[PDB]
Amino acid sequence: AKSKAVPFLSQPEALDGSMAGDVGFDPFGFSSNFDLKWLREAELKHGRICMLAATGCLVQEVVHLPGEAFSQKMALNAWAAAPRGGMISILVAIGLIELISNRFALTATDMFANPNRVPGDLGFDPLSLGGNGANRARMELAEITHGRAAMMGFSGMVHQMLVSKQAPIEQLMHFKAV
Amino acid sequence: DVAGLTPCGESKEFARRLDGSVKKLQTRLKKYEAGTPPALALQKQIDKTKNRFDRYGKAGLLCGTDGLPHLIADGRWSHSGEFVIPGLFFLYVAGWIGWVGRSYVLFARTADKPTEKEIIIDVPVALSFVSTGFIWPFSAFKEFTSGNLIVPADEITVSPR
Amino acid sequence: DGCGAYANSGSCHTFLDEIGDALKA
Amino acid sequence: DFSAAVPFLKRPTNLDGQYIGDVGFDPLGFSDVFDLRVLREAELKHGRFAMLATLGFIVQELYTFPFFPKMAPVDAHDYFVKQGGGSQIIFWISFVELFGVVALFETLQGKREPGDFAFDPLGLAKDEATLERYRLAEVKHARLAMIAIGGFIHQYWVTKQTVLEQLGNF
Amino acid sequence: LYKDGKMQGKGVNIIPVFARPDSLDGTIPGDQGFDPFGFSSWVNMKFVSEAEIKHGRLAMLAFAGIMVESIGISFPGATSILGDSKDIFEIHNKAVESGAMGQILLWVGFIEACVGVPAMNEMLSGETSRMPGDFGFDPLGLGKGDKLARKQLVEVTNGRLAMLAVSGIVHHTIITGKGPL
Amino acid sequence: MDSNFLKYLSTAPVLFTVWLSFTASFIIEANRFFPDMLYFPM
Ligand code: CLA
Ligand code: CLA
Ligand code: CLA
Ligand SMILES: CC1=C(C#C\C(C)=C/C=C/C(C)=C/C=C/C=C(C)/C=C/C=C(\C)C#CC2=C(C)C[C@@H](O)CC2(C)C)C(C)(C)C[C@H](O)C1
Ligand SMILES: CC1=C(C#C/C(C)=C/C=C/C(C)=C/C=C/C=C(C)/C=C/C=C(C)/C=C/C2=C(C)CCCC2(C)C)C(C)(C)C[C@H](O)C1
Ligand SMILES: CC1=C(C#C/C(C)=C/C=C/C(C)=C/C=C/C=C(C)/C=C/C=C(C)/C=C/C2=C(C)CCCC2(C)C)C(C)(C)C[C@H](O)C1
Repeated sequence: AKSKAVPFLSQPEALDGSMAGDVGFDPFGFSSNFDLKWLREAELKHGRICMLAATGCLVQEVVHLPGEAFSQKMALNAWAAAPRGGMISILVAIGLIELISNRFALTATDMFANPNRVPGDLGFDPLSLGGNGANRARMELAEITHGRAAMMGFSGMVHQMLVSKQAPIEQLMHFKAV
Repeated sequence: DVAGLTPCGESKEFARRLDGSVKKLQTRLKKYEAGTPPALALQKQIDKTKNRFDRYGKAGLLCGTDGLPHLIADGRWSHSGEFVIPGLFFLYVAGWIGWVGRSYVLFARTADKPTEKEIIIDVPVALSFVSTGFIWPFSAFKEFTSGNLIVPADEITVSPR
Repeated sequence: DGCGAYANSGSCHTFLDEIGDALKA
Repeated sequence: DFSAAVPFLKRPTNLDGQYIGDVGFDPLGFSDVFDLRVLREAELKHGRFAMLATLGFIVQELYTFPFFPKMAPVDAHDYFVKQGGGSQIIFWISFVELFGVVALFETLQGKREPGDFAFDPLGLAKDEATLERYRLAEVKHARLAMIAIGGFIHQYWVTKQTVLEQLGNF
Repeated sequence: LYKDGKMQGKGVNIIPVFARPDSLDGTIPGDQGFDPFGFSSWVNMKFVSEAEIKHGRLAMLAFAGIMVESIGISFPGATSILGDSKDIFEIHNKAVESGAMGQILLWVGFIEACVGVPAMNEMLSGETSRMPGDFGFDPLGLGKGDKLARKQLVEVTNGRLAMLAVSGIVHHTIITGKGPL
Repeated sequence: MDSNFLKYLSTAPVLFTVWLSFTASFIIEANRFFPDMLYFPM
């Protein structure tokens, strides 16, 4: 009857170990006030964006496109130095991807209107790597763990870049205490 | 330039306004010792005044003979950021507010006691609604074209003519 | 930058070197 | 009938001995108006802070980390206000205290004991009787350290000497 | 031998000031009734058993390497690049700068990622019934029927003794400035 | 948290005051960090 992650708190209702990464961790009662499907879809989206974002924050320092506008090792400098029409194109393309991938059901009243729509299941499997039944739960656990780790890592990387004015790897190689 | 106005970065009366404001703050600065918190506050005000006048002078704003920026709102694209783009920002936010309020009213009509929903807000449902408002023009237009926004005239109460 | 993880003498002061110098003071 | 500790005072009616360390001591009648679960949670939190504080005065003046300058702990509060470590400690205590708010709400619903944070990673209380005995020991040390930390801080304020040097002379 | 009730199993406690917990099953080799902090009640026993075995075998190889490198025995040509001294810490840093320990790290990490992670995962998930520390490695053929113990028990005891020995030797080298022997 | 206290917190005057203070704090902090925005910069 007690939460496994937080043993001095009672087990949150609507958390019953069914979803991947469920360790009964909801001390603030978000799942008692909001639906778990929207929360899982949001968690997967924040985590996937942070997976791409942490991988970018490490890789863009080491590898660049040719040109002066793509030569910033620090990612917050690359936000400003990159061509503006390209980044606006990125914004518009992300908007179109969000529009079509959710099949015109984008909001808190119409996404999951179809009963077949599963949280975080946009239908995305380009190489069909999910063709294995007993692999599925371990795959979803690995995806959500990578997403949570990526959220914490990218949050830290951005704010440490703000503190140090250094790209992450070269901050680790040229470290200066505050 | 437009309507006989001159750009603010070359208007001498804009410079006179800036000089008068800086002098008015500096004569207050003269009565305080350097390093005192009133002196630092007054110098920060001087810096903010200088930065504001510089930014207004480098923005393509037009100044009249009074020496103050004059906005152009006839639709020309060289001054679209003075009324048209703030107008689009307002219209987006206002349509958001109207759409989410209408959605909450229509939800509250379905409740057991609608008036209790009006005075005691269902906060999770209201937060869901205020999340829905980012796509309000397309949602409102689809609501309109499906016959779900406008109600016919024979279903609205009217007074005797 | 052509230096190592730890025990660098020059223009390369890593996080491990910062930990070590913090411990040895 | 009467209090076990103070024989000429009547036993407070809400002090029936359900909480370990009860000797019927409440002459001001705080338990007659206020919830005893909240009071016991406050007692244990204040006491655990004071126990850590007294141990910190002993060790933190016996030893000091090499990456920090040496100073007295009372002056260390004022130094770490400006250095930024005190902001970090306040932030992390506040972060844990949010889940402390949740734990207090669980206590008020009767689903949690007023001091139980389920924190026993070394398994030191095996059976029940050990847990009551360690509860009495914890409550007594909490009250004792609550007195002792105020002793440490006020005596440093008057003598400008730490505890261990004050022991050596006068 | 396996000596259940004398050297291992239920009822054996080498340090009787801490009573043997009820959580210990006695099946695991090296079970001599020492868990004062009660970790066996909540940890996964296969994982911590394999971790004890890996720490022990690493410490055995570490003790043998530390002693053979601190006495002075070296491979041919190995003194030149790695320094003609006997200090293990400077030997680590010299072999790092040479690249020798980078190669050791690469190959040990390749082995650990390629078969060590799948062995641990399949042992824990319950897909092979593989025992902790069992990597099926007996080229010379020394345990077939004596495998129950007098091979397992001596392995874990020597592992633990090597762990303590390497820890002691390292910190003694730090405080004294001179390698062992 | 008590459901009756949450229901009181969900009343129209409390939520009105909190939402308008939250909006005012957005306008105040935006004008603190980006002051004197007479125009949209283009
Ligand atoms: C959160 C994701 C994210 C964001 C916002 C950025 C942003 C930026 N990157 Mg970057 N990048 C990322 C991830 C990201 N990166 C990752 C994961 C890699 C490794 C492959 C790179 C590798 C990279 C290089 C090599 C360079 C940049 C550069 C840049 C800057 C210019 C844009 C450009 O040329 O992109 C280039 C983008 C790529 C080469 C790969 C982007 C692929 C992303 C992750 C999209 C894939 C998912 C997509 C949405 C499909 C999913 C749809 C489905 C969910 C329905 C800009 C600041 C340039 C720069 O300024 O240098 C510092 C540059 O030279 N990026
Ligand atoms: C759900 C919100 C809502 C919506 C969509 C409308 C829609 C409309 N109103 Mg109305 N109105 C509302 C609330 C609303 N009203 C309230 C609360 C009042 C009392 C102050 C009025 C008083 C009012 C008058 C006096 C007039 C209108 C008029 C109009 C029409 C033109 C738009 C306008 O003038 O807006 C302007 C609206 C206002 C100045 C008042 C709005 C007050 C707040 C900002 C809106 C309420 C937000 C609400 C708290 C959201 C909660 C949702 C949340 C729980 C999820 C249009 C039919 C006009 C009309 O007839 O035009 C044809 C008109 O003359 N309204
Ligand atoms: C005290 C030493 C010792 C003992 C008794 C065992 C015992 C065992 N190991 Mg094991 N192991 C050890 C050390 C030891 N191990 C170390 C250090 C490693 C890391 C390389 C391994 C890696 C390992 C694997 C990967 C596997 C085993 C397996 C086994 C089991 C069957 C094989 C067998 O009987 O080998 C025992 C036979 C010997 C130890 C032969 C004696 C050779 C001597 C000791 C060489 C000494 C060299 C040198 C003189 C050292 C001193 C130098 C120094 C003074 C400077 C058995 C339980 C297998 C198993 O089924 O696990 C349960 C298996 O898969 N072991
Ligand atoms: C779905 C699948 C698709 C796939 C796909 C995609 C491309 C898969 C890629 C997933 C990738 C992007 C995983 C990214 C992980 C990054 C996370 C774990 C970590 C950050 C590390 C943290 C801890 C940190 C940091 C730290 C910070 C804080 C402080 C610093 O001082 C130090 C440090 C830097 C260490 C494909 C296209 C193949 C098709 C297929 O049919 C279906
Ligand atoms: C839970 C969980 C997981 C996990 C996890 C993880 C990794 C969780 C969290 C990890 C960490 C490291 C959290 C906190 C990081 C640091 C902070 C907030 C520092 C702030 C510092 C500041 C503001 C400093 C300010 C400053 C100060 C004071 C003074 C100087 C100036 C300045 C520097 C600006 C997984 C992934 C394993 C999965 C599992 O299934 C579930
Ligand atoms: C402001 C400031 C700070 C500070 C500070 C602090 C923390 C100051 C002081 C704190 C406290 C807690 C003071 C009092 C402690 C305990 C007392 C008086 C107990 C008396 C017990 C008695 C009489 C028992 C009597 C009894 C007996 C004998 C037995 C029977 C029962 C009873 C009758 C009850 C810093 C340094 C932290 C920060 C900053 O830089 C400046």
